[PDB]
Amino acid sequence: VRSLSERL
Amino acid sequence: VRSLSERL
Amino acid sequence: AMGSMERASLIQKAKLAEQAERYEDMAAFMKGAVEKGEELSCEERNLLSVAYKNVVGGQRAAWRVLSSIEQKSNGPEVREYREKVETELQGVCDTVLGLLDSHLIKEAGDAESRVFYLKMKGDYYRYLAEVATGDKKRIIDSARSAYQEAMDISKKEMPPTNPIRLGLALNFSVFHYEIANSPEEAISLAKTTFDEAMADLHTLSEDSYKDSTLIMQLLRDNLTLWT
Amino acid sequence: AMGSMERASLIQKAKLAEQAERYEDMAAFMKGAVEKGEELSCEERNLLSVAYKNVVGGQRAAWRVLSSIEQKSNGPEVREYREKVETELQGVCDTVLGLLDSHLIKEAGDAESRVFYLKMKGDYYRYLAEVATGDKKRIIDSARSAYQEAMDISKKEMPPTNPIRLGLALNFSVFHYEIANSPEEAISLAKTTFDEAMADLHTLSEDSYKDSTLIMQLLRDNLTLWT
Ligand SMILES: N=C(N)c1cc(-c2ccccc2)c(CNC(=O)Cc2ccc3c(c2)OCO3)s1
Ligand SMILES: N=C(N)c1cc(-c2ccccc2)c(CNC(=O)Cc2ccc3c(c2)OCO3)s1
Ligand SMILES: [Mg+2]
Ligand SMILES: [Mg+2]
Repeated sequence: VRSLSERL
Repeated sequence: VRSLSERL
Repeated sequence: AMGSMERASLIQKAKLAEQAERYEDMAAFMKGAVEKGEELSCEERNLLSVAYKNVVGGQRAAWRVLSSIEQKSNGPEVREYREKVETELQGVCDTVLGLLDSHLIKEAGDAESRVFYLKMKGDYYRYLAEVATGDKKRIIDSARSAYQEAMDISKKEMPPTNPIRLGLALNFSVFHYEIANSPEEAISLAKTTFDEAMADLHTLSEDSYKDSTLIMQLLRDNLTLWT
Repeated sequence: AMGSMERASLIQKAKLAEQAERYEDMAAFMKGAVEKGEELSCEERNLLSVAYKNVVGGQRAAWRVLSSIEQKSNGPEVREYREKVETELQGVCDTVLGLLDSHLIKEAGDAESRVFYLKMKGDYYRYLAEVATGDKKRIIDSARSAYQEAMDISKKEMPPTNPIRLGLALNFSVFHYEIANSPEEAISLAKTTFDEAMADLHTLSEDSYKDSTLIMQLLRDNLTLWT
């Protein structure tokens, strides 16, 4: 699974 | 609430 | 802009655009395919419908948000932006209606294809009617006429469980309830459609049974909301 | 095309486009606002970021779908369509980078605004790096340089719980893990960021505490996935 980046 | 129309 | 791409490549790219959730691209590829001038297969008709339903669906959802904001406010910005979205929605509907009129409907001899396109005609006039005012009457009659012709063919040529016939009756019932201010006509059509389909389920394979019952569920949900 | 609209009207329309989930329109309105040449407020910076994040996010999701299909196939259609989406994604990233370079960054004197824009610069070079090959090295160094300058300012000028500082460190850690093949650097940055923020939570109001802990949760989720 892909890493989580900053969410809005 | 609105009526449901044909879904894909 | 799609005139230089092969028909088969446009169809393949429409399928890829669907998987990528790129519905504007999907619609452009399918418009290009229609403009090659050959009739469309069942699968291709469904690609066309899925693409434009998703494009206009996003526009309709945006228009409803903006119209709601505009109604509560009663500067020019909300009205101007609602008008911009409305014009774009009308342009998409006009594009679809133009493909149907030049020349999908007239070349559709089989009942399955002619009913499919006439239903689409009713649907896109219905979406125009949702944003029309006063002009509204003429758009409403155009939607009604297309749906009625589709209904007449479907009742003569298709079984009551056929998914196209069921989806047509569903959408015509929505037209009656939401557009034409005929809620009793909507309820009567939904009930008769549901009951006639129920009585024909015994003829269907397991796969067809699933197809038909899924649409019947939408008829029942509307009847619950309407009564 | 937005040059004739008032700055305040462009901002109001960006807010409406957000509510309508019309992110391409939102980005066009915010580009127009930036091109008026005035610095942006905190709220306006967030509108700019939300608009372009949503536009490029849809493009990145589509590119990943198409790239996956293309990798399994190894006709020209999948490659051609992936290339089309890739070119459009690169164009959006180039637009954002051009706004940052002409002239948002150079006019940003406050730490909050300069860090915000330098983080954005790192992010949009990171999105370019996701699709780049071999050229890839130069894009990676540009992302790294922007993120590092932002980090240096943020460590000198902001508390460890500041949401911009936390989101910067989060995204730089993702850069290290997913782009730069530096998973240990990613883990170290995420852990140190999390721990330093934890030790500063006692200084925050209930509202700020919620803001900071939400981003810290993403750091912890990545650490769980990475270890
Ligand atoms: N790419 C796509 N989107 C599709 C490709 C094909 C396809 C058609 C022919 C040959 C190959 C593919 C599709 C077939 N769908 C239908 O015919 C209508 C339908 C029937 C039952 C239902 C329903 C819809 O909804 C609730 O129950 S959809
Ligand atoms: N229209 C919009 N989208 C927004 C308008 C404003 C706004 C700003 C200033 C004045 C008025 C409005 C927004 C403020 N958001 C932030 O500053 C960042 C943030 C902080 C904590 C978080 C987080 C994000 O995610 C997880 O926890 S967002
Ligand atoms: Mg040919
Ligand atoms: Mg002015």
